[PDB]
Amino acid sequence: EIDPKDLTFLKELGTGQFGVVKYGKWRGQYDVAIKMIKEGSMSEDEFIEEAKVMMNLSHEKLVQLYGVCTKQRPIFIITEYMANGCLLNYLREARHAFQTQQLLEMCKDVCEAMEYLESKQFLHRDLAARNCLVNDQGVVKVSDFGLSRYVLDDEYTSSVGSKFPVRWSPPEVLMYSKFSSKSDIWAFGVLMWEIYSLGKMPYERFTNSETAEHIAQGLRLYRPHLASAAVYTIMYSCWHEKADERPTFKILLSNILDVMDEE
Ligand SMILES: CN1CCN(C(=O)c2ccc(Nc3nc(-c4cccc(NC(=O)c5ccc(C(C)(C)C)cc5)c4)cn4ccnc34)cc2)CC1
Repeated sequence: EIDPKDLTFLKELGTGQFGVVKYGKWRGQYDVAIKMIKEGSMSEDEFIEEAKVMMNLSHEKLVQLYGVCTKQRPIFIITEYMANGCLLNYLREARHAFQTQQLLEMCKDVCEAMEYLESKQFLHRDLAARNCLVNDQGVVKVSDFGLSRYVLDDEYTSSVGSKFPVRWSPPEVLMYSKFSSKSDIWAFGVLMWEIYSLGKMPYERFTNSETAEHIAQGLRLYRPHLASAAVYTIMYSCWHEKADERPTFKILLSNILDVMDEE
């Protein structure tokens, strides 16, 4: 529990599923992002209880939760600040003129965070480039893991809703609501495709409905030009029709390090 006397609000960063997010300072010293949770957007009591568990998730490649303010409304969520913003927008800026080693490093940053979450049996459920952030040194960190469980917007939480992450979901999520470690693995493969495509929308010429149908028939995203055959094999391994045949994050991390050494 952070005392709100220790927070100063300095700039507005944007608006997300729970409303406004601000940049500010904690204890007059530390840069932070602060979500101001909009009334009616969140299942607040359930979140408040989970926040205690989320304070225990700490890894160099996960956005660090510093604390919450819950003795007031709106609730605040205070995290480490990520100065370069959303990974998706970062990938789409042509000025960065990324080398493919830098793209693989972004995939490794995410895989490390996810290997840690997997070790804690903690699902993200909305892993995608739009939910990763980039710091001032270009390191990518995974953001907002687990928060999907507290969203009160049926367009987001329903498989048939307009905001559901259809293009990052395996067939067993879309057809049966079967969520598992292996649905985050599928989404990770789509995120590597976003990275190597410099932020293209997955299945860029299809609708959400058409994507669900394409994948149910065994077809998959094509290799992005910048991906070698080895990089493509890693992302494609995440999309096996049988969930239990998809790798773990520990295996994907080993595969990525092997490609780094080879290429
Ligand atoms: C190109 N330049 C670099 C970036 N830039 C920016 O304006 C800019 C710079 C830093 C930014 N940083 C952060 N931005 C945010 C942020 C801002 C707006 C919206 C959101 N999104 C959310 O709060 C949000 C996202 C997903 C979810 C669910 C539950 C659906 C998974 C719930 C909530 C986050 C969070 N952060 C946590 C730590 N750092 C940041 C955001 C924007 C412009 C200049």
